[PDB]
Amino acid sequence: KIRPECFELLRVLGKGGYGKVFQVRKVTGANTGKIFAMKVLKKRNILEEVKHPFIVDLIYAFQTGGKLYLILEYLSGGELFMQLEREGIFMEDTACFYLAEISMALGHLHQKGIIYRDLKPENIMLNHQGHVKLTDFGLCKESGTIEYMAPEILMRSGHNRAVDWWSLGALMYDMLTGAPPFTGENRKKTIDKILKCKLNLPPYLTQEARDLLKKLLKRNAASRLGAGPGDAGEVQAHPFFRHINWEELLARKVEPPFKPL
Ligand SMILES: [Cl-]
Ligand SMILES: [Cl-]
Ligand SMILES: [Cl-]
Ligand SMILES: [Cl-]
Ligand SMILES: [Cl-]
Ligand SMILES: [Cl-]
Repeated sequence: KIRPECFELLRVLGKGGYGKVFQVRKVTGANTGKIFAMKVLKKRNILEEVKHPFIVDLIYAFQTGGKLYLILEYLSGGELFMQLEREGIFMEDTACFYLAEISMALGHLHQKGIIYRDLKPENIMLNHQGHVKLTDFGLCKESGTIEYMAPEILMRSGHNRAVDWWSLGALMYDMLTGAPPFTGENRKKTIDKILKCKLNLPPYLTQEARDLLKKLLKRNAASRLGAGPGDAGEVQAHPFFRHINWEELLARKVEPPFKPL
């Protein structure tokens, strides 16, 4: 059997949304001495039904009143954000590799009916190898006559795949310029900027990067890249990604730009 007693807490990886995440060592079983991450709820199926190179594995799940425990694989690579702010801006190729891997993860989830919604650099994690792992699934949606119906209503706006694709653009923008596309003195001001969405592209970007951002970072979800029935396929086919060999990338046979230590 498996119980909270089975695990020893080395440290706290993060306080979360109504959830804490620990670094633990297994003190019991055949995997004793093995290192894991424990996520706890005060009061799952999603994670179990996905086994991807670019998505965090789930090893054990168990319930005790009033708490739910999730036992995930530990990622030494930690946040990609650390790498970001370490330098200031990723080179285009370095950005492309991370973005390419995320696209594959997003594509898988979408097939699985899952939308990330949030793609902050904080969200993205790396494994020992230094490859992308996508982690948090708490704030994640779970996807008569129409003539006078609003466009937004028709496309299930706000709760469709397109939202993720936007987030990817913002992430791409952040990686390339060191800053997010729309930023404000305050939240309300920042929100308004995002809504206005008058995109400004720095001169130093390549045609490929600029074109992709314009396509990803566009307010109308329907016209957004990856918005389509193709999904990640549309984005992957973009000239930005021309160099990537997807089979190789999927295999994690492509050397990561940064290998932790
Ligand atoms: Cl792995
Ligand atoms: Cl380069
Ligand atoms: Cl399936
Ligand atoms: Cl959809
Ligand atoms: Cl242009
Ligand atoms: Cl518009």
